[PDB]
Amino acid sequence: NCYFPLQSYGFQPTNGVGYQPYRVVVLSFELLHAPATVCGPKKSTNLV
Amino acid sequence: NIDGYFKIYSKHTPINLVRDLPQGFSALEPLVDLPIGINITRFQTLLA
Ligand SMILES: *[C@@H]1O[C@H](CO)[C@@H](O)[C@H](O)[C@H]1NC(C)=O
Repeated sequence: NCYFPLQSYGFQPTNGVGYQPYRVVVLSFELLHAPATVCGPKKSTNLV
Repeated sequence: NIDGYFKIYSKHTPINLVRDLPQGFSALEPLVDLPIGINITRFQTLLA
């Protein structure tokens, strides 16, 4: 009943859809408590 | 230092002046603005 806490993933190309590996990114962010230092692109168009 | 923005204004002029601050009029143009957010209350100047 001693157990090592980690285990490795058997990622093989023969795994079924599900047991195959998936890469993940979580874009986490905390909002509106400091001066803005990231924004989406403020799109622009031709001068007439 | 306003709402997290540290703002610098400045000017240069040539003089021929012995030991005083010269009587005259000047308008300081803004040179940089820094979104640093830090509180300031104290300061020093660094000399050669
Ligand atoms: C700046 O100072 C004010 C008052 O002393 C305080 O309420 C605020 O939390 C301070 N901010 C930081 C980042 O230290």
